[PDB]
Amino acid sequence: KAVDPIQKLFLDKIKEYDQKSKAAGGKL
Amino acid sequence: ATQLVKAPIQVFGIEGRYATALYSAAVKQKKLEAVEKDLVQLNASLKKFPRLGELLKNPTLSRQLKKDAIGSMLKEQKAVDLTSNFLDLLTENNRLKMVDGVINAFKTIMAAHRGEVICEVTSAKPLDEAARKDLEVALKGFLKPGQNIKLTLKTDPAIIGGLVVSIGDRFVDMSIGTKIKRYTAALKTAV
Amino acid sequence: EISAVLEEKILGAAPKENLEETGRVLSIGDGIARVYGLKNIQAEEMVEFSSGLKGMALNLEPDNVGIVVFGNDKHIKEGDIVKRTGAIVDVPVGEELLGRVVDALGNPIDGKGPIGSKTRQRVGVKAPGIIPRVSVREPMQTGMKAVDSLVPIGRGQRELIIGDRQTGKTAIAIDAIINQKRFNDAQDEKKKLYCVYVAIGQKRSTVAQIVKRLTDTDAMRYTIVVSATASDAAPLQYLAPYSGCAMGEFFRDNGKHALIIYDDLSKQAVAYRQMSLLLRRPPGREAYPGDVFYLHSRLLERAAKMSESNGGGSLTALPVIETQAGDVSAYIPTNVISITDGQIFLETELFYKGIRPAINVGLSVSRVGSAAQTRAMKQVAGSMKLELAQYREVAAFAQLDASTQQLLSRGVRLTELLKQGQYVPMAIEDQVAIIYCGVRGHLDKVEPSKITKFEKEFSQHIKTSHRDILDTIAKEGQISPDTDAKLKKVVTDFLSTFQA
Amino acid sequence: AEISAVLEEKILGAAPKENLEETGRVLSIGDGIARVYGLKNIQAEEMVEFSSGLKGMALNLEPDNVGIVVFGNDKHIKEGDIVKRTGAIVDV
Amino acid sequence: SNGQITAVIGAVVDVQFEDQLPPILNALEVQGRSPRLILEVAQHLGENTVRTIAMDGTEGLVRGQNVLDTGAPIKIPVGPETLGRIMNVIGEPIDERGPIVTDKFAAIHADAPEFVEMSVQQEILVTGIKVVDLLAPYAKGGKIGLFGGAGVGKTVLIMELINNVAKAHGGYSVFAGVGERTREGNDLYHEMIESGVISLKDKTSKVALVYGQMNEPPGARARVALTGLTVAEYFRDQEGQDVLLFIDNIFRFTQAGSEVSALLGRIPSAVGYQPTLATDMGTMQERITTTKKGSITSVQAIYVPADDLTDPAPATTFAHLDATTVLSRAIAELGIYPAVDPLDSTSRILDPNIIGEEHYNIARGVQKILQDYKSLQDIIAILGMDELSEEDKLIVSRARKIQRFLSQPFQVAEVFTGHAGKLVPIKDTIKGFKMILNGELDHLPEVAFYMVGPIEEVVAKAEKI
Amino acid sequence: SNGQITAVIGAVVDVQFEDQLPPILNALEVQGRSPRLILEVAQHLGENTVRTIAMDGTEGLVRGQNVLDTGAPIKIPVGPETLGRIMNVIGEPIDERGPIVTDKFAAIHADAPEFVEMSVQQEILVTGIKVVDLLAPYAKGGKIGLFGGAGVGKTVLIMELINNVAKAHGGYSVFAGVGERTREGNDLYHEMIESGVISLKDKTSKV
Amino acid sequence: DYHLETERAQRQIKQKNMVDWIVRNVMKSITPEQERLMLSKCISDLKAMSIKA
Ligand SMILES: Nc1ncnc2c1ncn2[C@@H]1O[C@H](COP(=O)(O)OP(=O)(O)OP(=O)(O)O)[C@@H](O)[C@H]1O
Ligand SMILES: Nc1ncnc2c1ncn2[C@@H]1O[C@H](COP(=O)(O)OP(=O)(O)OP(=O)(O)O)[C@@H](O)[C@H]1O
Ligand SMILES: [Mg+2]
Ligand SMILES: [Mg+2]
Repeated sequence: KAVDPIQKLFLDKIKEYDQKSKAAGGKL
Repeated sequence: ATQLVKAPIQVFGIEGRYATALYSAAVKQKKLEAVEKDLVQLNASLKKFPRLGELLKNPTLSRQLKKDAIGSMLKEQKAVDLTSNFLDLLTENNRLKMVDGVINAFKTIMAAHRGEVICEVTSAKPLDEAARKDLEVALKGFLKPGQNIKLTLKTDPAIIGGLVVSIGDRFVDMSIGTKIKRYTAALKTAV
Repeated sequence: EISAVLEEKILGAAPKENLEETGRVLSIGDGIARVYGLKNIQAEEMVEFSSGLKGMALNLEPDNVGIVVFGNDKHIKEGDIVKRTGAIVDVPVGEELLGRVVDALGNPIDGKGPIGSKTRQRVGVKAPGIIPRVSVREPMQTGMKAVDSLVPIGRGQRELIIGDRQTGKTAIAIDAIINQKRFNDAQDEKKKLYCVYVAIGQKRSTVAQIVKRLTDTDAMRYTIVVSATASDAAPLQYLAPYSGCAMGEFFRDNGKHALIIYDDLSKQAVAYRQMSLLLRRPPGREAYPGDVFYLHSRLLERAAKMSESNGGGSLTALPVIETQAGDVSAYIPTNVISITDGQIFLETELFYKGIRPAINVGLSVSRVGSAAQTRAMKQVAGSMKLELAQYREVAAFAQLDASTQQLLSRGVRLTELLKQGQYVPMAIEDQVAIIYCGVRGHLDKVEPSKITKFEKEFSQHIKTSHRDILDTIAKEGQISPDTDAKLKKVVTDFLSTFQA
Repeated sequence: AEISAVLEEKILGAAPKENLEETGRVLSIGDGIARVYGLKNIQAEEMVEFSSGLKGMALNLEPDNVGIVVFGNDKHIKEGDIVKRTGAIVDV
Repeated sequence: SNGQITAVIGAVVDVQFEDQLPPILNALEVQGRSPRLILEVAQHLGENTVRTIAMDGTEGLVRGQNVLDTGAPIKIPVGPETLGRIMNVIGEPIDERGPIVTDKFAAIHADAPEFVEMSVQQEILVTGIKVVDLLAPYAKGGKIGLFGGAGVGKTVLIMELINNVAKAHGGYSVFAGVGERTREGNDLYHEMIESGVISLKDKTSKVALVYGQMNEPPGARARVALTGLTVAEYFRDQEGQDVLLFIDNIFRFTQAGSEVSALLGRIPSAVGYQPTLATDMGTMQERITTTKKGSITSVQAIYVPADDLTDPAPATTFAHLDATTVLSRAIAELGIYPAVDPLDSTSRILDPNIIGEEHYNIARGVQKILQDYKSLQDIIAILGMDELSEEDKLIVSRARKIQRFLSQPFQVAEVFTGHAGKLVPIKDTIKGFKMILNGELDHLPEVAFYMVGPIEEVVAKAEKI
Repeated sequence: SNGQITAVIGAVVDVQFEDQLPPILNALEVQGRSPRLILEVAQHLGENTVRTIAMDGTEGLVRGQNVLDTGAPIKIPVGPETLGRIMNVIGEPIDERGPIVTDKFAAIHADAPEFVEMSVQQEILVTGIKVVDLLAPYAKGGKIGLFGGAGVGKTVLIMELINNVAKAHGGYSVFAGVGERTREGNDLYHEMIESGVISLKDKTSKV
Repeated sequence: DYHLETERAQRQIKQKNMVDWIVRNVMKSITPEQERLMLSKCISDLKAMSIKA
């Protein structure tokens, strides 16, 4: 599939934030 | 009426009427390239000395002085009879104040006549080496045979990244800055 | 939870930047954009600007295209890129819009999420002709006693609600919307009705209060609210009646029945006057353009009763007109009166005296009439109309004989009988019983101040231990003289039981 | 007067043989008003005859064209039709 | 030849032709369009481009779309085969009964009859309406105009005239619905079915219907009246018959002409009207006439915008008519139906040498009594009836009796009210108004004069009270 | 960027930017005038020129004079430091008591609140005045409309409204004198000082 | 209703700071090698559109 680099980068940053939020226990 | 290539472009206005009449006159004869280059030289001489343009665009001065000055500055350019008659027609109807328009309209012709399509490419930063030549290769396949590309390059850091490409018929905004802008706008308006 | 929604919004936001014949904005101002380019664009075609706004290609000039912008003009600058959508101006339609508040373009503004619409319909659609139309014969039940008796409305009819400001026009319209809950909750699909409310030029707080009132009464489940408030642009206020009419035309063309209310068309005409004056068009009567009659006529002609070969659908319009000092001789009210089939005039003088709804019986008529009523309602409303005509004939000069005093007392009791509270519409059987008690002289010994209390207690008494009477009325569909005598006896028994 | 035919014949120096002093051609016709190129020797409030036999009167003498009011239906008048001046004002 | 669409704005389509230009008023058929989009040429713009008004909607039209010249104006079928059929502006049948199979066609644009083709016969047509047959009588062959505002009653008066005249006529009939409700056209069509004037099973239909209504674009509403005129002109000239032509209404034709006037690049006239309103109305109305070849009695409704009589469109239409029937909103507020203004209706047949000396004297006496009452109303509204003298009280009482007796229950209006419609002979009308003017009925209440046909019903209703 | 004035007619100034244009309703400052002259963009005329309306007089404006766009609409100082002070349209202190030294600035052009943000239910603003409370009660988030002038005690009524709203509800007040006479503005300013609504000594001013 | 409003307010605050941090990190996510890769991909897409004539 012709996945745009910006969309993939946005998804990677969202997954990174979700993992960090799990590391932070869901805090801001 | 007028025998030509039947409007290679769509140029309007009274200045467009004058430019199409001059194109028809210079394509019935074999003097199209000569009248193009002396109009380019005339426009360069007018832009070189703004006092000449102020002399031509002065309603106080009589039209006989204007056509004498036009003939005087066309003698040194070694002009042809067609552009002399064109400038005499412009100063006869007191329409020489728009002499910058008709030449620009005449510059709008010989782009479709020569197949040159205007392309504008804007980048976040100016690039070379690996750039430029591949852009020309990509743009070469965008045309039917018999047409060429006239490319103008611009730089603007406000677009963050990506590229802004515009052709004479269509536009594409495949740039990083606009992409992240509409993505953030979508995220704000939805979540 | 949130991350899944973010992924869905990112995946659905595909740019797809291919082909895209475009144009450049030469100049922006006064809500009209001139666009250089777009050679193959169609007339009235929807376009998208670079800022996300949308517009309609109005003028197909040689060197430019004049585009009417559906939004504010501060988001568009000189040299912006205008993309054509390839479609004439259309809005989403369907049953997905039920329970939703959308703008003039169909974008939801209630925050409930996207609308899962499957079909879109254009807003500039011609009206049906003579052959696909049949006579209006089904009743439209607004639940107002005065409207259902004196100025009846049928399905497919265009009935005008005209009056000054703060006279109860929106109250009548919202009560008409709320009254359809009994039909919508029932099993008869033919009697179900889908409502559309188009708010044009109103305040946003007023529309929020209306939506809350519809949500509390559970009338929102069959209602679409199209909102174009006072802070919105004039093209949005102009487009909203046509977008709502297209949403009602969906139910009209699919064999369903839709009731649509434009509150109010005078503000839409003001927005269209602003658009025309910014287009340098020649002003006419009261500085209005000369096609404002055509604007309302092409809007309201789409509300009609279809034939059985067209699905048997219908669209009912209730336009709202706000007058100045009660003048029905103005330009816009005379236009809508000539277009529609009847009007419901609301008086400021009656509104100041506490008569609510303040319906002027002498001015509010309906050209359909007997075909828009049930048999029992028509049978009692003919006598009510004759008695109110006699009362208005004898009270004009008496400002006496025993007959004249009897007619005056009867007319006073009928006038107090027709008064109804806000947001509480009545079923047609309750209205038929109430007008029957008023007409037949059952209120002759009752003071006019106690008619409302008698009406509530009689309704409670009928619903308590007289269910067989309602069953007999529903089975017969009218009032037979034997059931008339039985009703007179039980009314006499009830009034003797209440006081003796 | 700057039309495509006039500009074509003035760039090339054609010097056309149509003597437009006593005649003219219609530039435009609409709603009983005819703008006519030519009629150089026409005078104000003078009667003219069109190619279809209709009559007209010259009310506007502009440096570019002549404004003619048409004494009849303008469907018989076309753009480029020949208009001949009668030489006299209207008489009855 | 073949042309291409170069501009679409509203109902105005500019098309450019390559070789030859179609003439003015020529019909052009758009190619690639399903329901026969027809454009009528209005003006030659120049540079081989012409400007047209569309007879239908202009949605879905792209630039460069092919259009074909038909070489003729809009031709509409004319003859006995058009009787009982419904046609649109371009003459196509819209009643879903098949094509109109005829051999005769005619253009909807024709020149007016000349000054030598005029008849000056003035014979009174009896309508059965007291206010009509007394104050503004109608003529057998001639133009009748029902002026009225919004909701004052013109369709009811049109249907009453059709019921009272067209059924017992014998010659022929044509109805032209122009910019009105499609519900009205459906109801009139079914009414003529039930009354036997149209036969769906066989021939001997007497009325032909042409309908272009208010849902149509302004190009269609500005030409459907000419289509109905063309049907009536064929029935008058080529057959030598007596024709009844009913048009409802003329103002929609002259308003649809003004809706496209701004899109034709014209300077607007006063109060934003078309600058060629008078000439277009003149060329339309002069075709409706009674000639030496045949007779046409025409009844046309006219709408007054915002209840104004000094509006340019009704003020132009006033000079083109023989009999005028002006309907007032204030009279309709008083419950008098039909709400005919007695002091604003003229006929030009109201002459003592045409309709009789007694009829003329009674009508002028009624008009003088009502004018005196109108002059007294200013003092009545302030000082009341007490300050009036005895002759003023007699004037007021007789004028109120006259105003009540001018009202008449109509047969077509019974569904609105319930009163039986009454047909009043003109001799009974002049006898009843002579009785009222002579003071022979001053002892009766005025309510007995309300909604009754003859003076015998006045006496019976007074004795009933 | 930097623009140059190309036309001056009345209070209408045409300014040409040879760069990216400022948007509509954007604030521009003339870089030569010693009083702070502010121009507000009305429309885009084309050819990289904008048309502006001036917030002050245009007397010694020269063609080609430098104009700096602020990148925003007219921003004014906002905060508790504005209470008791008179500022003009552009936020400059006109009461001659020094700078307003706020940290917060806000643009005078903004959108109305959205459909979700609107308050569903209505409420009554008390204001402590018997006739107003009883017969014509005010509503929170509403517009009233005050009729009558000259000697009917309008100034005392509005100063008591300021006093009662600040004393009971705790909210402050803002007076916007639109087109008011300078004599009447001076009279109202000194009446508010005299009535204790405006305090020139401590920070208890309310308007 | 208090629990619903508290959870909705915390969710709104979480969404707002997540969006702002995503914007800041995306502005911090740009590397020159990925910029060259994105420019090459844009050129390839432009060439692919040039093929589709
Ligand atoms: N039948 C009724 N019983 C009681 N109150 C009523 C009734 N009808 C209307 N009202 C009240 O009258 C007021 C005005 O009614 P409404 O807002 O519906 O009128 P409107 O004509 O739409 O006014 P506006 O011009 O502001 O839109 C409201 O306070 C409403 O509650
Ligand atoms: N003769 C009549 N008897 C009783 N009622 C009448 C009569 N004439 C008119 N009316 C009343 O006036 C109403 C208006 O009638 P009608 O529709 O014919 O008016 P109109 O002038 O044609 O209106 P529009 O211009 O809007 O078409 C009727 O529906 C009826 O209520
Ligand atoms: Mg309202
Ligand atoms: Mg009518």
